[PDB]
Amino acid sequence: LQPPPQQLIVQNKTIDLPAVYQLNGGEEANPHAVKVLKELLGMLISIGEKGDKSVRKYSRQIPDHKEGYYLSVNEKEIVLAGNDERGTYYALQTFAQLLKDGKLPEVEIKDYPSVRYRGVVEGFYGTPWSHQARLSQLKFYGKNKMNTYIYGPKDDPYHSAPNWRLPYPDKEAAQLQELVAVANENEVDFVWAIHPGQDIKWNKEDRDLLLAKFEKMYQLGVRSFAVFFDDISGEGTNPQKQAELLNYIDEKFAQVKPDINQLVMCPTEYNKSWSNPNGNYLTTLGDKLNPSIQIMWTGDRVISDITRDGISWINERIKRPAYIWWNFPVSDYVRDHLLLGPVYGNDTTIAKEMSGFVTNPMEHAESSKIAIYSVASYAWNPAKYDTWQTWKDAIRTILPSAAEELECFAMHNSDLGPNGHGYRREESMDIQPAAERFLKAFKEGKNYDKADFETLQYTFERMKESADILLMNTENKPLIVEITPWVHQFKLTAEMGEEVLKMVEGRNESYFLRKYNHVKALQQQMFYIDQTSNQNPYQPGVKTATRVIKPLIDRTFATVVKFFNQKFNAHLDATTDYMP
Ligand SMILES: CC(=O)N[C@H]1/C(=N/OC(=O)Nc2ccccc2)O[C@H](CO)[C@@H](O)[C@@H]1O
Repeated sequence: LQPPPQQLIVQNKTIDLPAVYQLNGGEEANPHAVKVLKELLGMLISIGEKGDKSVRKYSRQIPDHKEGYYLSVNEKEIVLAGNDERGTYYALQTFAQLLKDGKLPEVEIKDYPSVRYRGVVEGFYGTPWSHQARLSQLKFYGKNKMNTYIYGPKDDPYHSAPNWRLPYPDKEAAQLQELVAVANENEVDFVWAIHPGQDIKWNKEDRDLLLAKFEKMYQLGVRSFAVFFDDISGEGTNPQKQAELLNYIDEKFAQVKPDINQLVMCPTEYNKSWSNPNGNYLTTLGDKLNPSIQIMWTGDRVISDITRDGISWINERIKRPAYIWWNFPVSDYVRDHLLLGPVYGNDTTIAKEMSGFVTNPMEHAESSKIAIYSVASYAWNPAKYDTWQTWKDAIRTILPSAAEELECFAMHNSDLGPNGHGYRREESMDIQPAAERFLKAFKEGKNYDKADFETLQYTFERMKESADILLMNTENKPLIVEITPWVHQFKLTAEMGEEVLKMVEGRNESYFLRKYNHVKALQQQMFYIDQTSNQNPYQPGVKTATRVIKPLIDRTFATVVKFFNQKFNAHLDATTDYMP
């Protein structure tokens, strides 16, 4: 079960789905919950929210938390009872995972989230997600009990400057409506952010243009709103004025409409390291900002994990629980890397200390679903959060037809490499022991272990199988299109590894020289891809398996060439990263 329920009691009995059933509460329960139930399928099934006639028998079982639910399956009846309408929907999300093979286990579940707001902020620089991608995301949040989507792509001119003031054109507008209607159906809060800080005038006019923009987004059906003040310059940075503006928005707008849910903001100082030692900023905000208004926070740095010391430090100042904006798996400062590793580093005991937890994803929507599924799991029930297990579960969910292959590829595409934000991740941990147990031996003339060589050749053989199976998969075509330049580079990396190992078990000079020449050419092919694919202006190219595997292959090539240049006393160039 993903996310893991707060409480679960499992009997050993399994039951069949009923061919003949009695629906009680169909006309009372959340229609988005009842339409899933009718999708999924006499015997009583009881469905509703606390207060509904149909679940009255059970109100003591339904947890007293928003988005909570009680779910029961046994011989005689099935209970799907939420504390609120969203909790009935969530009961059904859990219910659809229990049901495998037209069969259910006998179970009892009490569930609710540990964090109030959970989801995704599309808040990266680079190509905004396509519309079909966003639709896909929204159903995905639904399924994973994520209830927040903050739409705020830095590169949308109608969200950022200069045209935050201007309403969307008709087509973009109608697409934003559809999205809103899909979010609704999937129990997600579509949160429309605006980013006006860079050119805003603290006058009546601009503050009214901002309200007139919000009003227009309201007419297309938006019910939650955010105001972003990050990465801006000038008079737009004064916290008194931000507070007075957001308070104005809260009182003249959010408090005047019948149904506005979230009102969020992003401070100009949004991580410890970016907060002015000598200044007033964050405590001014915590003092002056209406208590209902959320304040976003990235950690001790732009890129960073959320610790207990870190969350306490910000909470003391903003006088409320920080709303986490977690910059992972975002890659907009390492656009030549894919970050498909597990989600970890965040303290699991601090749920009470945060209002929300959102992930800034990659411009690759589907590749992002690995972290998004994991963040969904972490924020719902952090106490039961299992990094590695959820990661594998994410992969099995995205790509069941080739899960083993995506896991292989994803294991070796996790690290960021050195970067402007100094943030790194584990990579290729499984094969690491063998890697070093080879190269430390090899370097100083010491004979390697059979089992190390074989694990490495195994590794390389498996990378190739994985890459080729992945390129040809039609179950998740959009995922495959995103990752294809890296699947190619990943394969040349494995091929180069095999050929370098053949140089080590190197039979005879001519054979040696053949492999030598094949290596130099495989490397030229990687430069070719690195210089023709993904040619963005920031970090052009395609890097893969960079933390462990490429340096193993590189360092080993230099070494065997070196040993040949002593045995036969030769000219052979010992480098690989020569440059065009
Ligand atoms: C709240 C936040 O993270 N804001 C932006 C953000 N801003 O980062 C910086 O401004 N970094 C930076 C700027 C100048 C000098 C050093 C780092 O970082 C994220 C990941 O790069 C972006 O996706 C976000 O849009």
